[PDB]
Amino acid sequence: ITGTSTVGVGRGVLGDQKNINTTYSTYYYLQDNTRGDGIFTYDAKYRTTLPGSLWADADNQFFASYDAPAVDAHYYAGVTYDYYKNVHNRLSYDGNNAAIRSSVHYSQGYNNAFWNGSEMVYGDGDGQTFIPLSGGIDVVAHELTHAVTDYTAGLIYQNESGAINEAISDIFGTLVEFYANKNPDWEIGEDVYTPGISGDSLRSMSDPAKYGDPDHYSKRYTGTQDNGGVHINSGIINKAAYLISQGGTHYGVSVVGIGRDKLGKIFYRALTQYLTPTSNFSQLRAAAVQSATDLYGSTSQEVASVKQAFDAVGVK
Ligand SMILES: [Ca+2]
Ligand SMILES: [Ca+2]
Ligand SMILES: [Ca+2]
Ligand SMILES: [Ca+2]
Ligand SMILES: [Zn+2]
Repeated sequence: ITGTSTVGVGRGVLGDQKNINTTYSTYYYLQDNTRGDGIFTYDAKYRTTLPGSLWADADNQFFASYDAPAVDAHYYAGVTYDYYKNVHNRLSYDGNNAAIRSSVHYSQGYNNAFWNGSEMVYGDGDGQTFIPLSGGIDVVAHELTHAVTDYTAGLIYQNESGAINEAISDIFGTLVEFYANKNPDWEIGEDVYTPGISGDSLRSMSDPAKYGDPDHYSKRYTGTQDNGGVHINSGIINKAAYLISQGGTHYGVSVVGIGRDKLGKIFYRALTQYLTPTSNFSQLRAAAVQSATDLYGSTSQEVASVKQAFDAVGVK
């Protein structure tokens, strides 16, 4: 829409107040003209037709309960844009400031959120398993990182390459949550999963086995469910990434942690310069080792820690 850039106020899914970038033209729309070619948020009105209608509001105040998922989808897409621009010098998911579009209120009682290849889509949850999925900053950044992968390595969504694709989204989802410093941790989806149970989450990067996902290559799922285990076998790479950042001893192998910032630089370089669509876990190890070599030197502690971490999870 063509109009005047302004700032409105509202409340997200968890009840927190935040300011949001909007555009005025008769109505106030959820259109942020300050980031690249724009961030646009649409109402899918409980239907599955996409994208729906650009979100319009009469007074620039978004405190209705129906508004909450749109407030957080719009705001957290801006935070994710800021992380990639400020930390990695990348302008939007294509690297050319492509517009970011998201639709909320998709379907009825839909327990998921996803990047569909053109835009973000978020369900409201059934209220038991999930609350509106855009309330989780790690979920929003996990899904927008799929758009980055699509335009760079292009990892296919099955078998080991799909598991790498999922782990890259959990790694950067987590790094965005730390960047925003929104109560950060190494768990995924704990702000929106099971409102009635405290302390759990969908997945854990520090201890994948807590929820039954593999934390070693010898325990990898080999069947056909979940596209060859893309959400299950990502645990092996997620544990490696946690060890590289934080350190620890895992199955008797000790790793010295190098911190989150270097973890992010190593994996972003691996994703944008060395991974290909059909890379497997072994090729990811090679890409991460080469990336660390490029940035820190072949005889650095950083290269040593990457090698030890893949050794700890049995990936050679
Ligand atoms: Ca209003
Ligand atoms: Ca958290
Ligand atoms: Ca988290
Ligand atoms: Ca919970
Ligand atoms: Zn994913």
